Amino acid sequence: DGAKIYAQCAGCHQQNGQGIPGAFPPLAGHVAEILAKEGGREYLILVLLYGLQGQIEVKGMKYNGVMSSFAQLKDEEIAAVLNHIATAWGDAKKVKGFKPFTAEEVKKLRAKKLTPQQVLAERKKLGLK
Amino acid sequence: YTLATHTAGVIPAGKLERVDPTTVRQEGPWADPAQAVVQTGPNQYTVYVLAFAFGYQPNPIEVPQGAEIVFKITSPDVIHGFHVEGTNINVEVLPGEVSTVRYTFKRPGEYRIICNQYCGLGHQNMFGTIVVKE
Ligand code: HEC
Ligand code: CUA
Repeated sequence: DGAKIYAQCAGCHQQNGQGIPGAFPPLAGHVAEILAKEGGREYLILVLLYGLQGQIEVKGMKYNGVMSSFAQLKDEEIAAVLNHIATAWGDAKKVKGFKPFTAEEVKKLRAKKLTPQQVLAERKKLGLK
Repeated sequence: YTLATHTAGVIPAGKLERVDPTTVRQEGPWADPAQAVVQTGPNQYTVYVLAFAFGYQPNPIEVPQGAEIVFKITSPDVIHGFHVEGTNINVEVLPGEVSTVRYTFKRPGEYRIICNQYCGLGHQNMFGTIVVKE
């Protein structure tokens, strides 16, 4: 389920979802920001399946880490943790018509072998520094 | 001459410290980023560092200067490296292996850890943060 996988997220983003300044970005009050973007939900899956690696700047704070490629997890698990985190902080309630993550969306991206270094561009294309 | 001085601390311990890399991040001294720094003697503090996927726990690693810091780094996934830029710390971090290194910071500031050992596509961005208190 989403809670079972959440334990892995706590290793870097912690149970608070704040992360570490200069290493791990926050999730609380940030997932909604991405969900409001066109293709933001796809990025959330891509950042989990493959990840991201660069020096992103969230709220003016720059980081320097890499997302863990949870490709070893099942599609259902990846979607479960995404749904769990979005509803946990209630970030999914700050958007209009939140669509729960389905294994279908994970599968379509899992088939497309990409790299976290390439996802960096996709993220920046959305306007996310 | 290095072995005839405290400088030999930068060299990994000869004693084997093998554990389970699977539960090491759920149960043990590496399961809590708060109690990572434990005093083990007069002006001696042992710091447990968990080097996971593109990250280091705790972070930033805040430690006092002028004291003997016993760094115990281990990996719960793949091979990693603890090469702190600006120091003499250059030890390999194997999965389930606790690499013990004794360092003594004589100067404060922010140091970045360079993981020389490969690890995924973002191995080059695996830079940990160390902050020695003045
Ligand atoms: C350390 C081993 C991590 C674990 C475990 C998880 N994440 Fe992570 N995440 C990590 C880093 C270093 C970064 C930033 C990458 C960089 O270039 O600095 C991230 C980022 C995310 C993001 C994107 C944030 C953004 O674009 O602003 C998300 C959405 C995210 N992480 C989610 C997430 C989830 C759900 C996790 C558990 C399944 C998880 N991360 C674990 C490092 C680590
Ligand atoms: Cu970890 Cu290179």
